[PDB]
Amino acid sequence: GAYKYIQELWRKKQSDVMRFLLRVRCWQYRQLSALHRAPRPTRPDKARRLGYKAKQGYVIYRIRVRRGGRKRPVPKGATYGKPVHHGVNQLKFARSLQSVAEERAGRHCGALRVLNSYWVGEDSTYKFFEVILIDPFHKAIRRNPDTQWITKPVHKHREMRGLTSAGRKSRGLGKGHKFHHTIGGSRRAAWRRRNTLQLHRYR
Amino acid sequence: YPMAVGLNKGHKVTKNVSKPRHSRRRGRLTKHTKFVRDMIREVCGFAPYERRAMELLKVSKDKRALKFIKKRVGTHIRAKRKREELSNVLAAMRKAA
Amino acid sequence: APSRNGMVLKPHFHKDWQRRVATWFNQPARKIRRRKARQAKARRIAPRPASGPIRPIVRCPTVRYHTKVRAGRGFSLEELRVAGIHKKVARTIGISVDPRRRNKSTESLQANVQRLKEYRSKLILFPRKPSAPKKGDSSAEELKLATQLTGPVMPVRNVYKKEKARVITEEEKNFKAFASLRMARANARLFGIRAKRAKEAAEQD
Amino acid sequence: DRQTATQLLKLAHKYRPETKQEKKQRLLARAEKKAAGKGDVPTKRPPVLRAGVNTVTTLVENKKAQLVVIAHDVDPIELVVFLPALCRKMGVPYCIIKGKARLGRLVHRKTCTTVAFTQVNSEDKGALAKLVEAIRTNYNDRYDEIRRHWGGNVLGPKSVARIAKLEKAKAKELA
RNA sequence: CGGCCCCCGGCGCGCGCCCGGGUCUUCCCGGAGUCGGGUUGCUUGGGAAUGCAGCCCAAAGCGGGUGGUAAACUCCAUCUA
RNA sequence: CGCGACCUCAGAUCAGACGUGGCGACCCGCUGAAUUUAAGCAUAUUAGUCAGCGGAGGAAAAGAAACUAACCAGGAUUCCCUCAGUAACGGCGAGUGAACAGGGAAGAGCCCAGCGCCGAAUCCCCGCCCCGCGGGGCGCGGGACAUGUGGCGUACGGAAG
Ligand SMILES: [Mg+2]
Ligand SMILES: [Mg+2]
Ligand SMILES: [Mg+2]
Ligand SMILES: [Mg+2]
Ligand SMILES: [Mg+2]
Ligand SMILES: [Mg+2]
Ligand SMILES: [Mg+2]
Ligand SMILES: [Mg+2]
Ligand SMILES: [Mg+2]
Ligand SMILES: [Mg+2]
Ligand SMILES: [Mg+2]
Ligand SMILES: [Mg+2]
Ligand SMILES: [Mg+2]
Ligand SMILES: [Mg+2]
Ligand SMILES: [Mg+2]
Ligand SMILES: [Mg+2]
Ligand SMILES: [Mg+2]
Ligand SMILES: [Mg+2]
Ligand SMILES: [Mg+2]
Ligand SMILES: [Mg+2]
Repeated sequence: GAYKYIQELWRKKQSDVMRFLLRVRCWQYRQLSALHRAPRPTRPDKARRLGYKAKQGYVIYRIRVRRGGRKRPVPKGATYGKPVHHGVNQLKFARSLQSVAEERAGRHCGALRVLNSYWVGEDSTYKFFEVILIDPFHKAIRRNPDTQWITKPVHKHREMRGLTSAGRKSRGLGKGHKFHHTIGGSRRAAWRRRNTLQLHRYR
Repeated sequence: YPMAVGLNKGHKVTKNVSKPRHSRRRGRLTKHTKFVRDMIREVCGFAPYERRAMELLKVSKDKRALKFIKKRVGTHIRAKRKREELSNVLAAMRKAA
Repeated sequence: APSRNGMVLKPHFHKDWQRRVATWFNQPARKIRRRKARQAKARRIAPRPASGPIRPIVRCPTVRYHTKVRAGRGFSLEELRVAGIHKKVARTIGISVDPRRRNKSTESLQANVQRLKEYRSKLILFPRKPSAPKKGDSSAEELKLATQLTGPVMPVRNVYKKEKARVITEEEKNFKAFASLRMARANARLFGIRAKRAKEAAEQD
Repeated sequence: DRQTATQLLKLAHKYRPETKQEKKQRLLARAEKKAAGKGDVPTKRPPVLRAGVNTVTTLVENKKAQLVVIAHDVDPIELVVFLPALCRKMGVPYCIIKGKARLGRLVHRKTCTTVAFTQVNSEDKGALAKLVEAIRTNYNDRYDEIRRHWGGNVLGPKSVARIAKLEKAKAKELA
């Protein structure tokens, strides 16, 4: 009854009723730490449509990342190579900051499983996300077999292999003529199948 | 007389026009969500670019308002629909005596 | 480096191809593996036929292969509804179901419907309890076989429309000349511009 | 205010939803009575309120709600902000109350956030009408007045005392 | 080919669950700093920018994306992020 | 002044449970040159590789279209032969370079947030009893989670009453 109203109020996030609450929450979260346990989701509709259910074993981490592109870590801005690569100031890091937040949350807590994550704040520098974490060894998650897929050990650390929503969106895989660079599996699998010099017994 | 190219191009087969699939029912009228949106617009208010585009469409120039909406949102057809929406909101609210 | 009159060669060997050389030394190995896979399926799984579900008559999308025909994927839900059975009931009967395949032609519609009627006629099913719904006795000594090969119906059916014996006729032989194709090509190239000039002739009074 | 809130809680205390103990008690009792005595309709209509924002929004959209009680202390305010305007546009009276814990303790839960009076008893319609008249006097009839007024914008008391001291100095200069 | 010991599968006595198909009427019908636009880097065969990412601007609901040459008008096909 | 409820929280050698590290031929995510070629060298090629870092399984990834096509249309993902050294990219130099068709192995499809209806009919834990071999569950009595939303019915191939 309510979540469509919550969604439509969150959509136009530039209006005066929302931007006050957004500025107050950005101040409140900027004065907090970097990675800490929010006891309940601040966006219930978005958390529930990403996969949160109000039961024992689902944990929200509020996490803060720093905006901007990456600087190449070479000393004194020297690359020692051809003029293709002197751009120390500008590389823009093909994974999104949401994926960085998922990596940091799951790597701080490898005992949990990163399901998804969602934006909750920005000012100019600190981008704020909330990451939902499944506890694979709680009994309410090891039962209820619509959830038992994440208990299986092939889903350990989805956030660093690129299996979450922001992970897949950073990999850039989809059906179409816009994705011939990664035709199947991954771009390295496509490179493997397209530069494997295939030979046979009979030629 | 049938042939390959021209106006009646291809082999002549009979049509099978039926009711379309449910996937066409995606962004339709939907009076319930219309009630939701039409409530929540006057619950919240308007964006700042909308609030100055209503002024530019009221007094200054419709072409300048369309150019400002074309600059602030993506494309020309988006600018057309946003201009028509703001003009409908303007004529429906601020013209009722 | 080049030489006498020979073809300009650009081989793609500048990349380190020596690491990724996949030579099929296990090609009879994969052949024996896949033989044993199919035979183990036909033994252990069911007395269902090999290549289990029935495939549709399907025309290939091109200007090149559309004269030919193909075993498709599934039976295109409107076709299955005209045949008159439920979706997963059809999937357990053995009907391959694709919910994406549309229907444009009543010809191909009725072709797949008659193919469904033929498959339902050829169907002999065995329920669990011996109360016999929708079967009879041991028909044809339990059908004398329990495994079919290379499709149930051999779904190609290359049609042979012959239309051989006819006499050369009246002025159609003096009417169907070469100029029809060039007239149709010029009409297709100059369709809309003539409509624009007709609109301008109606506009300029 | 607390007088009308006390009247509201005195009305809402006897429409309390059942807990697990008396729920299981009523289930076992009614099951044994319909097993032994074989009663067809032992209960005509159970009067009980509704809780939860998903339930209350549905009830005000379908006009089943007679009265809406809206809690104050919800930490995401976005969960609640649409409900006063929605009850105003659907004509259902709503009262904003302070303290969601006091509303949870009439539903046997920590937070309740919303309470919808939909069905009333025979000897309670007059008291409900007496409450709804004051609630429509306070909230519903003044909605065009509340929507224009801005809140907050109060400086710190040290700065207010500084501005007042400068204002008294300016008045001493002008007089 | 033969005998013994050990392990796994599918028949047949109890405990727990058990309503689908067609006609007619009414009602519902969707994932947001997300798509998209500008700009900047890397990558691609992808060229008036294939994909990913930084910053800014940032939606619609007969909507949105795709239709391989940018842009406007119009028609049609397909899909529903 | 005190008591109580909710919410943000902290502590413990609290009861129970979980991640660290190794191997790394195969796979996934990031990052990343230069020797070499261009008979010279900056774009380019070497290469989206070597090296580095992070993850898991016997496979991994992908996977049920915001697809291909443009005609008598097909229809999840992967793999092989073709397409093809072609379309295209490139000091249009050196060189780089796919895809849809089509034929084959495999064939399996599905679920959730929303929409409402069901008196939260849902789930975790504690204690005694019905009991089994080599070990753990259907019921009984109370402490929690959950109305800021459990579970059933439902998924765009329409669904519900
Ligand atoms: Mg909790
Ligand atoms: Mg996957
Ligand atoms: Mg040879
Ligand atoms: Mg549409
Ligand atoms: Mg020589
Ligand atoms: Mg080399
Ligand atoms: Mg559009
Ligand atoms: Mg369009
Ligand atoms: Mg076009
Ligand atoms: Mg074009
Ligand atoms: Mg490890
Ligand atoms: Mg040299
Ligand atoms: Mg040199
Ligand atoms: Mg390169
Ligand atoms: Mg390496
Ligand atoms: Mg292992
Ligand atoms: Mg789908
Ligand atoms: Mg060739
Ligand atoms: Mg060349
Ligand atoms: Mg290359």
